[PDB]
Amino acid sequence: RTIKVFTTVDNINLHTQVVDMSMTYGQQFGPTYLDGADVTKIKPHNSHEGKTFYVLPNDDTLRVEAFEYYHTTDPSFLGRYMSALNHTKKWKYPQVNGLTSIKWADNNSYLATALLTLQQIELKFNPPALQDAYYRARAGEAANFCALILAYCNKTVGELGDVRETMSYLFQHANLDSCKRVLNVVCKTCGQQQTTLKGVEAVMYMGTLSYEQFKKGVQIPCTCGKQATKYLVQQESPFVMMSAPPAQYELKHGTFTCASEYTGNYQCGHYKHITSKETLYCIDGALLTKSSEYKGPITDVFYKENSYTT
Amino acid sequence: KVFTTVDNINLHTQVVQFGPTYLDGADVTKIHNSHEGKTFYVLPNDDTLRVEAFEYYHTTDPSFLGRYMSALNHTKKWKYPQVNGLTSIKWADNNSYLATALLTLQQIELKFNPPALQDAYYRARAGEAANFCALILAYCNKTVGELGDVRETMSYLFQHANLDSCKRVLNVVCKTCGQQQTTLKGVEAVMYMGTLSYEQFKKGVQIPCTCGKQATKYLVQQESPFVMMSAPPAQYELKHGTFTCASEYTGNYQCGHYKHITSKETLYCIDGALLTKSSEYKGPITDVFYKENSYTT
Amino acid sequence: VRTIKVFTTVDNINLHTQVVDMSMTYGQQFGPTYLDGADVTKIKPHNSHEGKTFYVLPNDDTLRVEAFEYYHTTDPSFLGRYMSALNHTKKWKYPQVNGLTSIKWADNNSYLATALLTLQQIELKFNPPALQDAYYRARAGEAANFCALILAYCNKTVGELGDVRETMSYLFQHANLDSCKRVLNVVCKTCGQQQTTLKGVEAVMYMGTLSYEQFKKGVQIPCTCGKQATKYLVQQESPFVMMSAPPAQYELKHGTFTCASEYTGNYQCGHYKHITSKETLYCIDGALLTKSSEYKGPITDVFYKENSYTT
Amino acid sequence: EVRTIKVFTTVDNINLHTQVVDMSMTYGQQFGPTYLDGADVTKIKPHNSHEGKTFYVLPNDDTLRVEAFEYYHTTDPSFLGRYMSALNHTKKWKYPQVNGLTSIKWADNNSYLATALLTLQQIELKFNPPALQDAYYRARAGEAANFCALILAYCNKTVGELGDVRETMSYLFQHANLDSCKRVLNVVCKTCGQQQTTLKGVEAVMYMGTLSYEQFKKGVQIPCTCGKQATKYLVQQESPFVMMSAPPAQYELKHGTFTCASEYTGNYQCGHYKHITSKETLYCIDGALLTKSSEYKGPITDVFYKENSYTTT
Ligand SMILES: [Zn+2]
Ligand SMILES: [Zn+2]
Ligand SMILES: [Zn+2]
Ligand SMILES: [Zn+2]
Repeated sequence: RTIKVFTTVDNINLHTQVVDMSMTYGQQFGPTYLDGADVTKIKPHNSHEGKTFYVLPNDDTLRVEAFEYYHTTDPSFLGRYMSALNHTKKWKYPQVNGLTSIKWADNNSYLATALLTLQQIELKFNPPALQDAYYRARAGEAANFCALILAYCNKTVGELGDVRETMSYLFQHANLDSCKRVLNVVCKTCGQQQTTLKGVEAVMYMGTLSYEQFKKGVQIPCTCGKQATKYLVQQESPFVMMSAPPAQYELKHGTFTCASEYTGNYQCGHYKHITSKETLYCIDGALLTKSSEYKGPITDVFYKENSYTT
Repeated sequence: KVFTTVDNINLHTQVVQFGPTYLDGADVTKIHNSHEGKTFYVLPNDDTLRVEAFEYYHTTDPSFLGRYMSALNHTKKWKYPQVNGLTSIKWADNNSYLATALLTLQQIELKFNPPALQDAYYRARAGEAANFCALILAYCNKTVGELGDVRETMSYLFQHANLDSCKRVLNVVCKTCGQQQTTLKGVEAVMYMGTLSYEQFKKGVQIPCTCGKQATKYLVQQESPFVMMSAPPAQYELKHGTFTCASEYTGNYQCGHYKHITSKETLYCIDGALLTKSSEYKGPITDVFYKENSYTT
Repeated sequence: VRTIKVFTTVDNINLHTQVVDMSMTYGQQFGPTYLDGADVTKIKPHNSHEGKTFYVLPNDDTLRVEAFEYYHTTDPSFLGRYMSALNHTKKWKYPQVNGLTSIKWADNNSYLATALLTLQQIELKFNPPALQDAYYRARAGEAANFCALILAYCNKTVGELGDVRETMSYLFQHANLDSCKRVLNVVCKTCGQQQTTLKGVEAVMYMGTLSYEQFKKGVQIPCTCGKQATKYLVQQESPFVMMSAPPAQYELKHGTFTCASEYTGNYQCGHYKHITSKETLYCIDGALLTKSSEYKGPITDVFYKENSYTT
Repeated sequence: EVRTIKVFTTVDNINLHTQVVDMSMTYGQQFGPTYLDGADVTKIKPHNSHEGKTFYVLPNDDTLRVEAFEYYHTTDPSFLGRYMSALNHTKKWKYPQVNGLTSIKWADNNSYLATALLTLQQIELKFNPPALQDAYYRARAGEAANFCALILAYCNKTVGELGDVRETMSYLFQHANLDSCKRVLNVVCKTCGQQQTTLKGVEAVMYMGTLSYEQFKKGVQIPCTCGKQATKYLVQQESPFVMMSAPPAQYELKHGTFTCASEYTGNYQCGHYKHITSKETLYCIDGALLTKSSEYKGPITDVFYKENSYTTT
């Protein structure tokens, strides 16, 4: 009339619980998952004796362990993650030019480029769930990782994704604490003026794709209206991410690590991944083609960095 | 010496002018010697061509053939693999909605009225479905690449099928205002919006009444070869052998993707060119189609 | 147990006395019930309703007959759809324009005004008494009954796309066109000459050309062989002809025609205007009136006077 | 031998850029697609009067792209094109005032734009893109033609194309500042159990499935994956208005009980929206026409209610 079972939010803590066998797991735990399967409407069939189930964080020690694993506190995180996972484990993640990609499915082009970029920049995620899923994605098993990205960005399977917005969300969960970007500008009405940026904001700029153009200054307007020049004074980070609204722009081999291109219906668009290895490579989900140069609508280009002073 | 047509049945003899002109969905307007005795399409710019066009497509819109050819330029480059015995469409240009419709039409008994459609459908059933798809786009006023709604698409297409043998009778009761029995015919006899479950439609569903109370609507009589039930996408469970086929939609109104579920020996999910078999299927369903001949409560 | 006597009707001619419990709504007792076009199904009777007449739907074998002989439709849904249409058409304006009753634009109704304006310009007689009555009332500036009836007969709802050509065919089926006959000949070089005879609606509508003289001089059409045949009018016995074709730029010359209909705008949710030839050309566009020496436009249907003709 | 004027080009019409035009080359060749007050001038020879006039041009360089990302909050390269094409038609529309609001006399199947436009003057809304916000003020003042063109292009709809009020409010609401809006819902199934979900932003102000906000407070039936009918209700709602939509159905509006609603006559292909607002009594605004009524019965499809902060009992 009862069965012994375990419930967890992070798959490591496993609190014991005694289940009625006359009630549904849902009646007892709220929404409940057995190996990704939604068993909320189900009554114990023995079998589960000894098994472990995923629950949403109902009590206060569950919310703690969940925050410590996912570094979020949204009650609806475990469930949006499983909603998306029901579809992501059905995708197929082939290796492409050494890297783990995703074949087209459910308008995921922006996820495949996002994931191919993450494997070329050196980045380590604080939240234990992310880093574990990120290592498994590197091994060809990126289903958990993709379902985590969708959940961290508040996106459902199939919605329109935006690479810059997707990476902005993830980079806040990445260990970018030690990244410094220092910017100075010439007379507005102030001659010189100096600012400093830290963390996620240090490695991200909207407005121009050319890292060198950014090094050598960009003329942006100033408080009175005089077109001053912003220039990269110093930079300390493992990479930088230059974005800009999309236009015909030319990817010159050996001048950037990787980049993303957006084509097709603007509202439900398509993304392609451009990476520079021996020659320029275009990774398109599962379709790989090589070329000496590239021209297309480029949104966001990725470059590697150690330290920079001008 | 060539042939200009609008419908491919009636050839007008020419020598070589025509206006916007097509040979196999390529815009050869702004331009040989191997084009001898080969048919060309053109836009109807005379009363004889407009009547030929009306008779063949069942449209009087001057732009139909235009948009037909425009769409066909892309759909000729789509692939149409055979999947589980049906013609489907390799994903491209956000066409999942066209694939699901296409896979549904083969599984339900339907007769199109306009010669263009019935002939294009037979080719699609044979594997050459570029014309059928391009007709659907033009009938629905959609361009390649635009996102599409399967419920919308079937409504447009059913407008062009013989469904006047299909009769549906419904009963509604509110506690204050009594009963109202209504007879629906044609397209409204096969399409219902509000719920996915056919059995629940027979047993009553709660809908609002101007009264203010919730009334309850149920199916009294039904004469048709199939029915189609729709509702906003929502997690829903499909059980082998209780339905004919169904559509799943991931995402939202701006950008999403359809897949197709069919019930054979086991549940098969067709996702364009890919097929995965399944003992059960749950996901966000939006349309379910059921076999029918004659039901009376 | 308060009660009153009231009348229930399907046609507002044959009235049936009923006694109604006042503790029960009209809906419980009759089904859908109306009082001068207003849904009163949810309400219980008042003292004041007393010998008033109420509209119901056909809910017994005897009522289904009165509806048939009055509307010439067996379709059970017909009276309910007419009432729903009437909720909005009673709200439409029916101003006079140039001796004719028209309809101020509303609810994508441009096709109904062209249809109505045409009907007051051609001799025609409807069989269904309901239609005939609504028509007379239409001429008198009270066309709401008529519009609701056309909608019902054409299975369209308020605001939907209408089609002047579909609309008129529907109606003509409800007109006495038995004294109308047309004869045509098709001569193909390969196949020969065959004559067919047309009786009824088929006799007064052609779908190939807006030009009635052309139909007399012959028009080219497909032939079962493959060659363009030529079909021409040998004789026409009818009060009018309606010539229709897919819309094209086309010139309406003064005095050569009774009236036409123009179709513009988004083809999927389009606009119609009415062209009628009097002392000058008059383009009636709902409430607005224009007057011109000539007219070029995308004409969709042309109406012509006719009594008898032999080529 | 040579002739030139000085025009301004812009993307936002705030950052004017001084340009000398070779009066031997159409604005097109010099600038690319160029517009004057929504009129395409790509391939028209310049004029001598065209001096000092502000010209709109496509963003064809990094600086303008960013001037235009800050202004329209969209990076779609066709935005200006679609905005100007709409604009050239919406400047020809009439903007009569009905009942103190800016409406639109009917043309080009614009009824859905008028209802939306009337609705946006009665609900507390703030837009994030300066372009919508800037046009919004002008629209209230009585000059709404620029606003209407922006709506058209933010929604990817063209003049004359049939529109859907609910679809358009959704698009526009994504550009509203709605992060201080929060909705807590609770679903209860006899079999499957209890689950509470929270919504923010647009998802907190729009609900589809019922017209009545009071039912939503009291409980609406919806299918559950178990197969039973579950019950959902408003635990906690916090926003200045709420929006309730249902597929159009005969339904009664009652004075004082709401802010405004939309009536729809037609089907999925051709249709007409009307507007209803609750002031001293009910007012049906049909573009230009105004007609009064004590109570309103018709095919309602969207209802708007005012809100402050509501927590269930
Ligand atoms: Zn200054
Ligand atoms: Zn009721
Ligand atoms: Zn022949
Ligand atoms: Zn349940």
